[PDB]
Amino acid sequence: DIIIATKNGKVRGMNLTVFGGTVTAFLGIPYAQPPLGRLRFKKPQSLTKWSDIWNATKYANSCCQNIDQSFPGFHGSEMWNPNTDLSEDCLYLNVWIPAPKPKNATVLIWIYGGGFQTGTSSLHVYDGKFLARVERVIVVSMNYRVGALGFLALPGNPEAPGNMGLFDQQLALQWVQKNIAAFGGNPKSVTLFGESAGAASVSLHLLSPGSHSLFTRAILQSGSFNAPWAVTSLYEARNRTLNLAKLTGCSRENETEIIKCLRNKDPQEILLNEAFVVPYGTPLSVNFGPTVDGDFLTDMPDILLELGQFKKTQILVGVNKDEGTAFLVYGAPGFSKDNNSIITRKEFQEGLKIFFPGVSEFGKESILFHYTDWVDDQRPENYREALGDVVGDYNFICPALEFTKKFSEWGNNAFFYYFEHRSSKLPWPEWMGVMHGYEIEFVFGLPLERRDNYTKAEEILSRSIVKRWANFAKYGNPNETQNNSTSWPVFKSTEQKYLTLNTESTRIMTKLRAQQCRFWTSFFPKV
Amino acid sequence: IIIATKNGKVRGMNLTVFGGTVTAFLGIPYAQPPLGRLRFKKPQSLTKWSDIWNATKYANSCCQNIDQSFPGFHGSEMWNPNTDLSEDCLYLNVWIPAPKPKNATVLIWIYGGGFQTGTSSLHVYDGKFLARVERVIVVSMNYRVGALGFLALPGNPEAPGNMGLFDQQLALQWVQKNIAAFGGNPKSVTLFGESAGAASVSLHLLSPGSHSLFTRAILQSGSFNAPWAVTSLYEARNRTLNLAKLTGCSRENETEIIKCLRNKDPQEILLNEAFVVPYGTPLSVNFGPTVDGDFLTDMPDILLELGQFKKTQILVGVNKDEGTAFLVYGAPGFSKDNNSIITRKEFQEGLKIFFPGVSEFGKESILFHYTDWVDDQRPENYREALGDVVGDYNFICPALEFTKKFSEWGNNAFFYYFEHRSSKLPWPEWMGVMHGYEIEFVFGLPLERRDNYTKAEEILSRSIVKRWANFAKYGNPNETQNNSTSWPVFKSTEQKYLTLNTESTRIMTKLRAQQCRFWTSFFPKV
Ligand SMILES: *[C@@H]1O[C@H](CO[C@H]2O[C@@H](C)[C@@H](O)[C@@H](O)[C@@H]2O)[C@@H](O[C@@H]2O[C@H](CO)[C@@H](O)[C@H](O)[C@H]2NC(C)=O)[C@H](O)[C@H]1NC(C)=O
Ligand SMILES: *[C@@H]1O[C@H](CO[C@H]2O[C@@H](C)[C@@H](O)[C@@H](O)[C@@H]2O)[C@@H](O[C@@H]2O[C@H](CO)[C@@H](O)[C@H](O)[C@H]2NC(C)=O)[C@H](O)[C@H]1NC(C)=O
Ligand SMILES: *[C@@H]1O[C@H](CO)[C@@H](O[C@@H]2O[C@H](CO)[C@@H](O)[C@H](O)[C@H]2NC(C)=O)[C@H](O)[C@H]1NC(C)=O
Ligand SMILES: *[C@@H]1O[C@H](CO)[C@@H](O[C@@H]2O[C@H](CO)[C@@H](O)[C@H](O)[C@H]2NC(C)=O)[C@H](O)[C@H]1NC(C)=O
Ligand SMILES: *[C@@H]1O[C@H](CO)[C@@H](O[C@@H]2O[C@H](CO)[C@@H](O)[C@H](O)[C@H]2NC(C)=O)[C@H](O)[C@H]1NC(C)=O
Ligand SMILES: *[C@@H]1O[C@H](CO[C@H]2O[C@@H](C)[C@@H](O)[C@@H](O)[C@@H]2O)[C@@H](O)[C@H](O)[C@H]1NC(C)=O
Ligand SMILES: Cc1ccc2c(c1)sc(-c1ccc(N(C)C)cc1)[n+]2C
Ligand SMILES: Cc1ccc2c(c1)sc(-c1ccc(N(C)C)cc1)[n+]2C
Ligand SMILES: Cc1ccc2c(c1)sc(-c1ccc(N(C)C)cc1)[n+]2C
Ligand SMILES: Cc1ccc2c(c1)sc(-c1ccc(N(C)C)cc1)[n+]2C
Ligand SMILES: *[C@@H]1O[C@H](CO)[C@@H](O)[C@H](O)[C@H]1NC(C)=O
Ligand SMILES: *[C@@H]1O[C@H](CO)[C@@H](O)[C@H](O)[C@H]1NC(C)=O
Ligand SMILES: *[C@@H]1O[C@H](CO)[C@@H](O)[C@H](O)[C@H]1NC(C)=O
Ligand SMILES: *[C@@H]1O[C@H](CO)[C@@H](O)[C@H](O)[C@H]1NC(C)=O
Ligand SMILES: *[C@@H]1O[C@H](CO)[C@@H](O)[C@H](O)[C@H]1NC(C)=O
Ligand SMILES: *[C@@H]1O[C@H](CO)[C@@H](O)[C@H](O)[C@H]1NC(C)=O
Ligand SMILES: *[C@@H]1O[C@H](CO)[C@@H](O)[C@H](O)[C@H]1NC(C)=O
Ligand SMILES: [Cl-]
Ligand SMILES: [Cl-]
Repeated sequence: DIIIATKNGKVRGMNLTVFGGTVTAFLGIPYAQPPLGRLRFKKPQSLTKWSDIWNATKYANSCCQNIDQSFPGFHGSEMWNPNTDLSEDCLYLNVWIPAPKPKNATVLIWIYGGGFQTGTSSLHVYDGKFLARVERVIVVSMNYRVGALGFLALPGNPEAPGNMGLFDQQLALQWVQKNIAAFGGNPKSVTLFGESAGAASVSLHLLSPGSHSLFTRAILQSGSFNAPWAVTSLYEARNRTLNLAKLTGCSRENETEIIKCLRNKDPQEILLNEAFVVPYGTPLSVNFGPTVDGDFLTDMPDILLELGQFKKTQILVGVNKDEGTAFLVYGAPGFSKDNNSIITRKEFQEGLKIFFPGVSEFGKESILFHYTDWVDDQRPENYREALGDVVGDYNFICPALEFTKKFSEWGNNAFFYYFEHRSSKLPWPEWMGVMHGYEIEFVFGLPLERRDNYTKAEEILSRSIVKRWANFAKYGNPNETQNNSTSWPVFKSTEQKYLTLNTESTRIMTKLRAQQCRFWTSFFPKV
Repeated sequence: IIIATKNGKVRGMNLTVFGGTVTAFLGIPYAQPPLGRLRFKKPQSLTKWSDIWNATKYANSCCQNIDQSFPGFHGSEMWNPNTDLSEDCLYLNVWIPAPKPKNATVLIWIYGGGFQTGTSSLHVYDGKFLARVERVIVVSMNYRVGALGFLALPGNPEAPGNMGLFDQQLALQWVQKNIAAFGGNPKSVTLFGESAGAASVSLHLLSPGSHSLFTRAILQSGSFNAPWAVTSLYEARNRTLNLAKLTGCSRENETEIIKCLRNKDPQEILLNEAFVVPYGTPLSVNFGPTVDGDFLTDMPDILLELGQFKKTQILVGVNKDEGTAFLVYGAPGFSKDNNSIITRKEFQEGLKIFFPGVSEFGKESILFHYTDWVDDQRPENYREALGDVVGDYNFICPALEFTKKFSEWGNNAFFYYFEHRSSKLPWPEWMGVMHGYEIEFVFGLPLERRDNYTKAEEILSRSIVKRWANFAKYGNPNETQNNSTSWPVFKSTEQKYLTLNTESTRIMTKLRAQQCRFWTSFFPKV
């Protein structure tokens, strides 16, 4: 039998046979009291104890969401929808462990993305089963509340203070600090890593004083808090929740009364008016997300970073080649996953229309000018590949690079990567290229499974990425081997050296999209 | 040494040049003196004189203001007129090889000076060298500048505008009725000018009245599509009415405005030209070419795109640091005697001066486009950038943009990039290769070896002299010096140009492409 005593009681797991070895999994362990009606919107409250032996043999419920319905049956959009049944009773975590039991293993904890409006820890692509076998690490992933249930903000009010989903993540980190040693883990060798909103969440735990002693290092895949979508100001967050109050018919006059209504509305009706809280939305809009709550975040995050008020620690940051493409099929005119989606100049301007609603026409025009210096002026996809770069450069790449630059200026080693390989099984058309969120499959080592129809070169690349991610976790250095391996240098604001990741050849280069990033950091703000 | 023109006889003088001799005729009147009743009018054709005319010395320069910002300084004073100033100035010069040729091609020089100054008699325009070594006849005119040459009361024949341009055209008419008596070919005639002269040359390609009077054109650091070259009708009229108010001639109708101006002392007109436009810059042309419906039948950009111009091969070019010559005249932090390093804010102040009417975002847009340093450590960054901002916008990008459209219509276009700084140039080193300091090289001044030039400058000058002359004769500045670069032809896609310096002569593509795309595709929307 497979049992282990937690500070909250005993829990039993299951054996899995992987690559000829065995990995022990504990799926759906509760870490906080169910945030049911009274506690809804409150911070997660700590567990007491449970009866008998919890069987952690099945993924738990996903926290409440809307689902991607745009293309039914399509694996590309379906793979990101929650694969468990959805509920407010949803604060659970998973633990994968190498067998035989490790004495003092390093722990990796995954924080899923999804724009702070979706996500779950039970997707196939987040299966930690492999990482535990290949590199003998302990992998933990947790469900955190998302959407209005997770980040409704009336700061100063304990009934709905904002940043609850972040406080869900934080208490899960506290649980690992309290328990993972029983599992054979090292609570002082703990590395956070997430993608998109998960990477943004990871970046903010570096700022929050409460998380400064719950983890050792951080990995940020295609996300950082200084992205335009990550953090919303204090009073637009409140303007958002006052609007949701009316939309649901319970604008009352003193705040705790308005939460009293929202606690009695079924989770659905809250979920289907989350989208009307903003007057002018883009495909990349975060209606209810992180905010400056005065508890998790004591100031606007860009300031905290500029003043060095953060955890001093190694970080591994990176991005994909075509991060913007995934969002154009979700509103940009002329774009479809079933075309090759070659647009014309006016369709391009109508695209900026969508992604930059409140920007002046002089500002749109300057964005166009900076991305229209065609090296070859006869190729149609010029305007198609331009807007995908605009969306990706402004929302992911240039903030991630700018965050690393500012972070490295305070004396801690930073390593930047540029993921350039398109998966052989990518169900989207290839005009979308190396898409957002499609490096995760290689991070978790899915191409190591031989029965999955991945190429041999994709297994080699996945085997490499996995070794470097785990080596960064254990040692703070993303090496692969001492010999026969391209050395990954540190990112420092002068040379700005990054490492490319693909199947042809990994090599060192400098100043990633520096001519494009200069526009977004030094000219677009003044517009 | 006398020659019978169709208006009379003129006497010349023998010049001993490089051991040989060249015969010079300095100061032959090609038009009636534009005085009294004739001020502000198009040049009147001249009647014959029964005596013999003495063309033995340079004639008087046209009335103009004089650069006295740096008294004593050879660098600013070498452009001032070297003869007396007078409204009686419509004269030309002719240099001719000895032994006299009988159908040499002829090169006509149109001087620059912002349409405000200039004269044919300056040492850097001495045509005697060109006639000696390349055996070509060289002609230079004096055309009215300032308000006396370009004041425009549009539609009114008493002050129609572009009078100085008609001055040039009447000189061009003269060479065609008289250069055969000098040994010249009236049907193999090349116009070359610099700055306002090159601008003037480009507008002769558009004027139908001048289609009959030359063959090819060479345009040094100037074109009509340059921002300073042509002033709009509304601008020209406001400018004319402002000069009337300043000189006490604000009156009832236009013909009374003009009679009052005809009675003003010449200096009462030139000393008020500076106040005629409120937002003047260093490069400001107070009175210049306009669309008069006579010399220019409408707006030049139009006529160019529509294809109504003389179809012929041209030679266009610029110098590496065109804009540096103007930062000395008003840009804060600059000086002839400093090293002239400026702050970012001093740079932003300089932008305000050269771009007075542009919005704050527009200046901010210029600042960003020229702040992509290759090395940020260098303190010279902001001083070099504004010099390039002024150079690109005012000269380089217009010249390239002019050459592209012209070559499009199936004409042989040749573009050069002059990169050599004269070892004699009296301005400081930081100004680099300045506006106008390729002229002495084109006129072959380094060819006389007692003038303190480097012999590298002699080789450089003699080659420029040869290609300029061969472009005039043949329509391709080939230079027969064994192994030497084949000057190819400018074309819209590859856009190949020829470098000029003592070290070597290379061949390149798309000059200042990243910079010029800003000035042609984005800045007209700020
Ligand atoms: C979690 O575990 C068992 C389910 O079945 C497990 O039984 C273990 C003894 C072990 O062999 C494991 O491999 C196997 O999957 C539930 O056990 C209860 O108690 C006895 C123990 O053998 C079972 O026979 C009963 O069927 C079962 N239910 C009872 C007694 O009501 C255990 O309850 C389950 N936990 C929960 C919360 O359901
Ligand atoms: C057309 O001219 C007017 C007046 O021009 C005046 O400018 C002085 C510098 C001087 O030459 C004087 O003799 C002449 O009368 C211009 O109007 C001026 O515009 C500025 C704004 O740039 C105002 O601050 C002035 O008060 C105003 N003055 C007058 C008398 O109107 C005008 O700008 C100019 N250009 C146009 C109309 O396009
Ligand atoms: C697991 O490893 C950790 C460190 O990775 C051990 O804890 C500490 O080790 C470092 C020494 O480098 C120091 O901070 C302390 O000496 C240790 N902490 C203590 C003693 O509280 C930890 O001992 C290891 N655990 C096991 C079971 O091997
Ligand atoms: C990656 O590089 C680090 C650099 O030191 C290596 O770290 C050492 O790892 C051994 C375990 O093999 C430890 O006992 C040492 O204490 C570590 N040294 C330091 C300075 O941290 C690491 O081994 C390398 N990884 C691989 C796979 O070669
Ligand atoms: C121009 O304006 C003046 C303003 O007076 C007019 O000049 C008059 O001319 C007529 C006939 O030549 C005479 O009666 C007077 O000698 C002039 N006026 C005065 C006050 O002496 C002239 O007619 C105007 N021209 C026009 C309107 O075309
Ligand atoms: C790993 O090396 C492969 C070849 O083996 C190495 O052996 C060294 C001793 C030396 O002789 C070299 O010939 C080789 O580098 C090479 O073909 C692979 O590409 C390398 N693979 C990785 C992932 O680095
Ligand atoms: C209605 C609906 C359903 C699903 C859904 C959304 C909206 S929005 C979203 C999303 C994902 C990522 C991001 N960023 C990376 C900023 C923003 C939003 N999902 C997954
Ligand atoms: C209804 C709606 C509107 C927008 C929208 C979505 C759904 S979904 C989406 C998106 C969300 C997640 C992901 N990954 C995590 C790969 C990629 C794209 N956008 C931008
Ligand atoms: C007061 C004064 C005196 C002389 C003088 C000026 C002003 S301005 C000038 C001038 C020369 C060239 C140009 N461009 C070709 C742009 C514009 C102006 N000169 C020769
Ligand atoms: C008082 C004043 C103001 C402006 C100004 C001058 C004098 S002079 C000048 C200038 C004139 C001619 C030349 N060349 C012939 C090369 C170069 C620069 N600007 C632009
Ligand atoms: C699970 O772990 C290993 C798998 O090899 C084994 O020693 C142990 O007995 C297994 N327990 C089971 C299958 O109940
Ligand atoms: C792409 O598909 C959409 C929807 O079917 C359509 O509106 C658009 O015209 C298509 N693009 C092209 C180039 O056909
Ligand atoms: C022409 O020059 C001759 C040179 O001998 C001189 O005598 C004569 O005065 C000049 N012509 C006139 C009209 O003075
Ligand atoms: C002068 O030159 C032209 C060459 O283009 C020629 O037509 C003419 O016959 C030549 N000879 C003369 C005018 O005596
Ligand atoms: C350049 O000279 C000007 C005036 O002489 C002055 O304003 C400026 O400070 C000087 N800059 C130097 C000396 O660096
Ligand atoms: C050459 O140099 C000396 C002084 O340095 C000068 O006297 C001589 O006239 C110069 N040549 C000229 C000015 O043509
Ligand atoms: C230049 O071209 C003309 C005709 O195209 C020719 O007469 C001359 O010989 C050429 N230059 C040489 C051979 O250097
Ligand atoms: Cl290990
Ligand atoms: Cl320089």
